[PDB]
Amino acid sequence: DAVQKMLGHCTFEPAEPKAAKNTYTAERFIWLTKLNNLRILEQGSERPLTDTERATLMDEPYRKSKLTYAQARKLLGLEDTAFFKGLRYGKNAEASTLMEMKAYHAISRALEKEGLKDKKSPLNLSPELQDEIGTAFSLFKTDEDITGRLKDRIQPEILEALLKHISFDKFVQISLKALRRIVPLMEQGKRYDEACAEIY
Amino acid sequence: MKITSSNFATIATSENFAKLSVLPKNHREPIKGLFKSAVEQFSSARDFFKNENYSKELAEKFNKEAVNEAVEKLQKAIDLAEKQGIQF
Repeated sequence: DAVQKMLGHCTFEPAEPKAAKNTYTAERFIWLTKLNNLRILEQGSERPLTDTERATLMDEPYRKSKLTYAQARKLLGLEDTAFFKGLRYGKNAEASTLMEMKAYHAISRALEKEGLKDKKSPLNLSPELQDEIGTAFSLFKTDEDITGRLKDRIQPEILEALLKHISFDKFVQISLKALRRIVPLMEQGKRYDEACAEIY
Repeated sequence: MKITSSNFATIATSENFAKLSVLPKNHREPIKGLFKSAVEQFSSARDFFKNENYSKELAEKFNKEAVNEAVEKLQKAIDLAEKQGIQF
């Protein structure tokens, strides 16, 4: 959801800090919010995506550098009579970004450029380790500080590669603690309001 | 009290930023500007490595100078706020 540059306390778990934006959990949470928020407009009607439509779009932010509204249209098989609610369309307006895993592809590009990963391969790093990386580069900005956070968690050549290319900032409103419980409810096809009430 | 690169994010929080709301406008606004300026400079301190036109050694110097300036800015914001009675 909303993002800001200063760290802060979580609104649901007040003892925990806000999750960094450029983490696997936060980017997946932002994607799930968008995915479940998306509505289709057509001939005066409004509708949300079917669970099939959402599942078809799910993994596409993770395989192309970017998910625009146009590729979503093509992949969903929408007719020209169908349009995306929220998109202003008074501009190609569907060239706009629907979702971009900036952190996922930043880490990939860093490992690819140094020779530790192939170009169109998926990122061979656990979600938890992607989270620690995004956190470290968001709370700390020097090699020394960042190394102190990651030196015992990931391999030396990987850290060298990240130190040479990665630059992250901004935080979401929810801690990683609450997100790691809200997200897999949103993955089963639940909205942001159900998951929060279901848990808090 | 003391700002370093390694406690910057722990002190430049929105909770601490909201503590400045006890200050009158002509003391609050400059401190808020320094605070936010430090946050912005700290946040983008590694952007030089995203630039493939900069060598990694050159991006290092720029990274170090940007973090040091952000630390100086936040230290000033905290110092000026402490002189008006705010405790961190």
